[PDB]
Amino acid sequence: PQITLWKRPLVTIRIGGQLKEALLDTGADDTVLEEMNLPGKWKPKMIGGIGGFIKVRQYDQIPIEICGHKAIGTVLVGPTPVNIIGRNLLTQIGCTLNF
Amino acid sequence: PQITLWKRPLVTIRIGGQLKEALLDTGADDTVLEEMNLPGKWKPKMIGGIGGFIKVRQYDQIPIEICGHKAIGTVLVGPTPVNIIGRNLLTQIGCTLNF
Ligand SMILES: COc1ccc(S(=O)(=O)N(CC(C)C)C[C@@H](O)[C@H](Cc2ccccc2)NC(=O)[C@@H]2CN(c3cccc(C(C)=O)c3)C(=O)O2)cc1
Repeated sequence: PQITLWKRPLVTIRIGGQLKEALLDTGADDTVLEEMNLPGKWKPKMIGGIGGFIKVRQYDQIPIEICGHKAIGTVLVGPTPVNIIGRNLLTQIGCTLNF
Repeated sequence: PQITLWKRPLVTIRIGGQLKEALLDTGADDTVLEEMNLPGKWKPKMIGGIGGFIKVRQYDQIPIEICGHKAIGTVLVGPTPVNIIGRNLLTQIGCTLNF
């Protein structure tokens, strides 16, 4: 789809058979999701944002289907204010900015 | 133009004879610029992201040129690491997300 920006670019994602809303976030290097359980090994990581730095858990090679488009990659889980899809997965689903 | 997201979507902006690089950020409701002493009236505001909140100063009707495209609207000025062009201005320069 083409998505205009008069509203937040919120889409439905499927991850581990669960549906969530997440924000398509071109200003985010990394995809960060709110607290949830995912299987497999994770590694402790810290990441910065506008308000300071937070601890997250890093899960690798996680399938997410984002508004119908399949990605498999890194998902950080932690105290993000909202589920964000970052450039690491936006590139996988072919997402570009156009004007 | 079309901007892929392999790297951060940085572009040159102009705000009164300051040229700065800024993120075209679909995950940002509002435009947030690094500390600068803009003329005119402003109001204090708090905005939240990863790590928590920062205090910003909200200026209205500020003309900003983004990649040669004209915009004018609200800009929030405060202690951000990066200049962020938010949805309030992205719409004015005709920016969409596509995949
Ligand atoms: C009301 O208007 C608002 C406008 C913008 C924000 S936001 O910036 O918190 N953020 C909102 C989002 C998290 C829901 C926009 C993101 O795109 C944000 C932009 C950004 C902020 C600070 C530094 C870089 C980018 N992105 C992020 O929070 C993360 C943080 N980040 C990053 C990467 C590397 C190093 C850093 C450092 C050193 O801070 C940050 C990154 O790539 O994405 C909040 C409110």
